Amino acid sequence: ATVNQLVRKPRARKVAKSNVPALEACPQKRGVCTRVYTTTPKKPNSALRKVCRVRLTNGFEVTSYIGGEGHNLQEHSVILIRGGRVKDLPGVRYHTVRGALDCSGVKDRKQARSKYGVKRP
Amino acid sequence: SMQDPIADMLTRIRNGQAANKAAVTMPSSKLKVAIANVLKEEGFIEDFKVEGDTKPELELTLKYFQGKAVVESIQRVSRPGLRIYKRKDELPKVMAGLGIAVVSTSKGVMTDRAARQAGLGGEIICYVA
Amino acid sequence: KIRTLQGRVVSDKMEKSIVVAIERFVKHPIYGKFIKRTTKLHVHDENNECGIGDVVEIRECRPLSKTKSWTLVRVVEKAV
RNA sequence: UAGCUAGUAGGUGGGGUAACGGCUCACCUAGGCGACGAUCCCUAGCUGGUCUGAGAGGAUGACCAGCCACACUGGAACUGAGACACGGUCCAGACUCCUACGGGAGGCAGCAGUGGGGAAUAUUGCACAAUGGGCGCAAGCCUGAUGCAGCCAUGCCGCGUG
RNA sequence: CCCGCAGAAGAAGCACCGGCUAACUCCGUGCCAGCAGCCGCGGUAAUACGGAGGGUGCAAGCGUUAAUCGGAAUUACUGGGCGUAAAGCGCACGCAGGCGGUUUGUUAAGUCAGAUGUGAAAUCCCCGGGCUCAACCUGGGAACUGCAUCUGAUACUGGCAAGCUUGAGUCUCGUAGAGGGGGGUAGAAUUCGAGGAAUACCGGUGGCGAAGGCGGCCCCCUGGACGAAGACUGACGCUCAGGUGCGAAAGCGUGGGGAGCAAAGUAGUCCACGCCGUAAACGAUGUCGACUUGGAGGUUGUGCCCUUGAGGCGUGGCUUCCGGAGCUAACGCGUUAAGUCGACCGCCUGGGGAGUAC
RNA sequence: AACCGUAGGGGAACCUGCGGUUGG
Repeated sequence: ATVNQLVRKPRARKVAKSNVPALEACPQKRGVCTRVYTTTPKKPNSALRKVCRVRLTNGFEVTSYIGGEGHNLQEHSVILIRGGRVKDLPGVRYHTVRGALDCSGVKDRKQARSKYGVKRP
Repeated sequence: SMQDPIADMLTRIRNGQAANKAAVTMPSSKLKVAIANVLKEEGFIEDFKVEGDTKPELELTLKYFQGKAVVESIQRVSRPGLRIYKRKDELPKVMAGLGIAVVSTSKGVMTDRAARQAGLGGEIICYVA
Repeated sequence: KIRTLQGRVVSDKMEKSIVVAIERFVKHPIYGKFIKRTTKLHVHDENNECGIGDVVEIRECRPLSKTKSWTLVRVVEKAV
């Protein structure tokens, strides 16, 4: 553009929208796991799912996928959501770290162990 | 032109180089004569001649060494609206010193090398390379 | 003397006080274009010896009133 | 957010301050700011700097140093060279404590801690031996400033595990 | 910090292995359990799921996630675009702003050079010094890209005055055209002598107008364009956010009219005034000025040519078609640019949600 | 034939009238 068109109105920046708007600059948050679901995905995939539904301490309620190979979550247990949106099923844009507050590390793991709450044998 | 005569002169020179012309005409002025002198000193044009009494018509004689022309790149730096004034140690070196940068200092319209040697800078006029 | 900024009398309606606008040529901090910029200053003169449209020379003195800290020393030109 | 301001803009006179000044008063003139963004709404301590980037730029103000603002919330004043005053006084309100039920004492945004909130941030430690400050004619006294120590791979660097 | 004695004695983990990206084979499962930063794996021989072996990277650390910058030329001042991908206001006039053809003199505000003050210390950078090296500490310098004052330079930009004509504008003479408005008027046709609407042939790749748009003939008022030779004014110029005005068709309000057509045969289509004024208002190309090889063809002005002719030669104005250099991703544009440059304005930043709500 | 603006109508895409475009 002409230099005058920039002197009058400058170059506006591009605002950024965070992917996870409930963490509000926090790598972890505590939940309550108000409910547990097994809903179906959208894209062609071989599973139903393994998700949950926790209410963060700051009021927000967001879904949270549950990784691993079998969980032990109840309707009144606290979790620790971290992030890492999940592509397949829409609406889930979080995760659940294992072995932090009331979860447990899935069993028999011996590769990529630190990602779950599994100690060394 | 109507709002910038130096850009008109440079455009005429460039188009003459493109169309393999031998001589271009344009209304003359003191600044144009100074720029033509600076161009003929460094060797980017063969010669130049001015005629007329009340409405002069400056006429150059473009020179090409081989099939390819000599003046391959020429542009206006400080166009009216974005006047550019550079100090002594900020004078530009076009094509790593292979070209010239016609500046206008308090002594006269001179190339960038003479201005850097004398120890003064001014308003850049055009890059020639 | 002093810095002696020179401006143009914009309005003379107050009693024993005038408004003078000084001029400044400043480059834009990021685009490098010479924009024209003005600044308004309340000037205090006792004789009412100017007219709307003149060019004056003002200097700095002690604060005489709220938002009035300049005094007129000499008028250069006239209205027309 | 397109109109704002009537002690508002100016002028003589008193009054006041260490000092200029509408800071205040009585009168008169009717002005002053605004598209070069006034008024209004949200957010925000500022700077030397830090991170990134070839550079121009972009994002923030952790530690260290300068400046400003507050000291449970709101308001005024005295003493003093200096405060409209963190560990000074008085006034009005909610809080916590003592009580003979009449009335009274408090302010960890000081170091160390406790309760709570949180994903998360430490010992109710030693000494004035050094630097610095207060008083003192000097010894000397006080100094959670400061010098060190205790906890945590939080980060940078070096070594070992032959 | 130094010295001495047993004993190698007490001290290695984490992530990845299809591509991006360094590093592969077999078993359990068979679109199930699952992995995943993107592309994405399996419905029975998984180098992608889980496990074993193997090598790859880092190493007292290794990975995941939050936050900034870079890659992002992905808000482009250095450093981008608007004919078809997102992007040229529906047009004209124009205030404030942006920009200024040519010559002389003066001023020295912008600009340039030097000096003097200040730009707190640490940090960043260079040459060194010391903790057994390094991190760390520290001496000197440079830098702190900045600001103000003084002394100078005068080419450029800016201020003041006097100038010149090529930019711009005025006058004379003519030309063409559905340019606009007012009011009459004629013929064909349709309907029922009456009434309303539109003007067959001319008619065109045609003309006028800033756009929407404008058709019988004559009369009146008026606007614009073009061509030839003079004089005069002497920069009076270009663009334009806000602003005023004009602005198919449909619709709304008042009073008329209503032949044909025709939403729902009614409104409407027609008239005066008033409102709305939005479109695929399109060349999907803003306005102004300068420069750059040619050929085919329409219209018009003027000069010229035994003007002897329907005619031929230019030179101008407007306007169609094919193409060279050049531009573009391509199609294509191509002297009437989408080519080379200059001045000014609006708009563009993945698609939908949405030109939606407030 | 499609699309745009506008008006009316209809369970619904949509139908019709008026004017414009070639993105027939």
